[PDB]
Amino acid sequence: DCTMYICGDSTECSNLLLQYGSFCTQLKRALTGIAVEQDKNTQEVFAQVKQIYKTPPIKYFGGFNFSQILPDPSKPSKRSPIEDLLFNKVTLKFNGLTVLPPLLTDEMIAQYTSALLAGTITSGWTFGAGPALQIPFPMQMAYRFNGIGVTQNVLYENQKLIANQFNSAIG
Amino acid sequence: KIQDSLSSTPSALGKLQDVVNHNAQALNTLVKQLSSKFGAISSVLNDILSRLDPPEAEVQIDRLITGRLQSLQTYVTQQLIRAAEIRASANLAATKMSECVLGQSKRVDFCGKGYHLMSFPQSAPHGVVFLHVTYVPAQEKNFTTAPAICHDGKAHFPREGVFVSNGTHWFVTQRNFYEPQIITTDNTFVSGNCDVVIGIVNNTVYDPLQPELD
Amino acid sequence: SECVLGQSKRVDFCGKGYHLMSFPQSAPHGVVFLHVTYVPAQEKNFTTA
Amino acid sequence: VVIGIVNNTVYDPLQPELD
Amino acid sequence: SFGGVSVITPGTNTSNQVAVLYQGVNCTEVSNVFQTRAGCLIGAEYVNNSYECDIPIGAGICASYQTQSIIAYTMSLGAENSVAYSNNSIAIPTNFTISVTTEILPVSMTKTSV
Ligand SMILES: *[C@@H]1O[C@H](CO)[C@@H](O[C@@H]2O[C@H](CO)[C@@H](O)[C@H](O)[C@H]2NC(C)=O)[C@H](O)[C@H]1NC(C)=O
Ligand SMILES: *[C@@H]1O[C@H](CO)[C@@H](O)[C@H](O)[C@H]1NC(C)=O
Ligand SMILES: *[C@@H]1O[C@H](CO)[C@@H](O)[C@H](O)[C@H]1NC(C)=O
Ligand SMILES: *[C@@H]1O[C@H](CO)[C@@H](O)[C@H](O)[C@H]1NC(C)=O
Ligand SMILES: *[C@@H]1O[C@H](CO)[C@@H](O)[C@H](O)[C@H]1NC(C)=O
Ligand SMILES: *[C@@H]1O[C@H](CO)[C@@H](O)[C@H](O)[C@H]1NC(C)=O
Ligand SMILES: *[C@@H]1O[C@H](CO)[C@@H](O)[C@H](O)[C@H]1NC(C)=O
Ligand SMILES: *[C@@H]1O[C@H](CO)[C@@H](O)[C@H](O)[C@H]1NC(C)=O
Ligand SMILES: *[C@@H]1O[C@H](CO)[C@@H](O)[C@H](O)[C@H]1NC(C)=O
Ligand SMILES: *[C@@H]1O[C@H](CO)[C@@H](O)[C@H](O)[C@H]1NC(C)=O
Repeated sequence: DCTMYICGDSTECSNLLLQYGSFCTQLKRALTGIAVEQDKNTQEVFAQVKQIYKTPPIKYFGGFNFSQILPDPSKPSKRSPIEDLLFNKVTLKFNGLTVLPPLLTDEMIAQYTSALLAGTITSGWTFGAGPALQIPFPMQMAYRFNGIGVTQNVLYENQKLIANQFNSAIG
Repeated sequence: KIQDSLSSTPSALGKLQDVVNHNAQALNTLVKQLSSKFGAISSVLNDILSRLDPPEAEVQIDRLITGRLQSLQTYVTQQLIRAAEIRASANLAATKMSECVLGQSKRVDFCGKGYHLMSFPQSAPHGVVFLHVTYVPAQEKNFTTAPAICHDGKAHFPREGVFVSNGTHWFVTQRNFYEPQIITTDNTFVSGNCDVVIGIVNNTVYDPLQPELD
Repeated sequence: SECVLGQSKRVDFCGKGYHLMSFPQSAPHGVVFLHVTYVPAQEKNFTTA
Repeated sequence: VVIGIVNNTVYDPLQPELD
Repeated sequence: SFGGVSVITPGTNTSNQVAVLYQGVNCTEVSNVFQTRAGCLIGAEYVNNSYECDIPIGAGICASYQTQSIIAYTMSLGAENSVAYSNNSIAIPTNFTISVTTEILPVSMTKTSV
């Protein structure tokens, strides 16, 4: 707030400031533009999924353990333990200055993240290109192995070792 | 339907009208800031010179010069910022043109949503409009699947596609379009025994050469 | 878009090694990507023609 | 069903072998 | 106590109704009065049906013209879609559709000199 910051309660100061012109219009316009830009960035980043997908109750995906990345209802906010650690490790009107809140709350961002996770683990890469085709996760892994130039048998013959290594990597 | 989408929605080209509106607003405010006195006795150098003598009018002229210099400096700073932004936008547009019009990009969501097929550029007053022709699956159906087939004590994996079943029968089909084919040696390859694979099923893998060779 | 909603052939855009998949994670002021990738080992020597 | 289809000999390598 | 006031408006094209948002103010110290994390909202009723965000207020709340009055609501991220996962079943597309998405990008400004 130009008045509060520059002058405060001084009416003669406000009268003197009115002589300078339209500096404060530009200032407020730029600040509101920055705010809308941050909001648009958050939206474009976290709202890429079309619909909020769900996860099956049976949390079994052929030995792959996603408990460290999937949301945990055992706490108030539906956030994974990794997300909880990330949030805990990051620490977070005064004479004119104010801080407006974001449009998407932390809970909504977490819901978008959970939807993206469910889609990725339940329908492969298809949910990002059309209807979310339900596909088994070992077959998704075979698809991606073929994608990196490795045949599917290389997976299907080591599935157990691969899943164990993946769990250890998440840990 | 592209033309209908462009006609019904008047705010479809807002991302392109915004830059013109911003330039117009910047010029308008830079023109209007001339009426500002900047603490001087008047905003018109003609009157400032006519009323006062040079000795005492020099301070007022210096005040107005300082004010206008600062205003123009702020204007050019904002102009440089917006120019950097539009330079980034133009770089993105050139990358999109190069990777969508001159060819096909495996990028999943660069040239529009869905599996990209091709693109068509269209001119604009101050930008570019891309018509991204894409490929989107539709009308899907459920099927039973197995990662391999156990035949003659050997495991069979598909060369391209996946094994599918509608009950009492099995077929091979490409993942992006349903086209059931008989499981034969031409569309499958053997690798080791069928005891190590998890979830393997048993089905007849017809040899395409055995009937003719017999 | 590239890593989570698909599989990129870009050799260094979704983490080191051959990229398989990635999982996004929210943050108070950003996003944390967990790039699951493939890395070989035990490079045995062989004679080729 | 295909438009613009033409005719030509498609040899089968199994015939000359006669296995 | 002080704070900026914003005017929620559906546009003079539609109606003259307006709702005022006192940013960050707790209206216990200054027809429907509704308190949100972004401030206090006067002139808009809180509807419990979730809709797409028309006018963003903040903290996950948006406003729009009901059609009749200005309603405030918690924005919906999207419709729930449960995917039937199974380690022995798949979904395969028996069809396809060709679509044409329209995209726009600015390339240049107005060349200016002073
Ligand atoms: C794939 O989809 C297209 C269109 O969605 C189907 O084409 C329709 O076929 C029916 C009956 O054959 C016609 O009555 C419609 O007029 C067709 N649509 C159009 C736009 O021409 C096509 O049959 C589908 N393919 C399969 C295998 O189901
Ligand atoms: C996944 O790992 C966590 C942590 O080690 C463990 O508590 C959980 O039981 C594991 N998942 C399963 C299905 O065992
Ligand atoms: C597959 O079956 C489920 C019910 O188990 C159903 O909801 C779903 O729509 C089916 N898939 C398709 C593509 O119809
Ligand atoms: C499965 O599909 C095949 C397609 O050739 C058909 O011949 C067969 O009758 C179908 N079986 C059932 C049980 O629907
Ligand atoms: C598929 O999942 C079910 C339930 O989790 C399980 O009983 C079954 O053994 C699984 N199939 C295989 C091949 O592991
Ligand atoms: C392959 O040969 C090189 C050169 O003799 C040697 O340094 C390397 O260790 C060999 N590979 C392995 C896996 O030992
Ligand atoms: C190919 O041969 C078929 C029958 O032998 C005939 O009907 C058709 O017209 C021929 N097409 C061409 C291009 O020769
Ligand atoms: C008034 O015009 C605006 C601008 O396009 C539009 O968004 C709104 O729907 C219009 N309202 C009516 C009642 O026509
Ligand atoms: C507003 O004040 C009331 C009464 O002290 C309190 O219960 C409420 O939590 C406050 N809300 C905000 C957003 O400050
Ligand atoms: C929404 O629910 C609250 C809580 O029960 C209630 O006070 C309010 O009147 C409801 N809104 C409408 C439009 O009914």
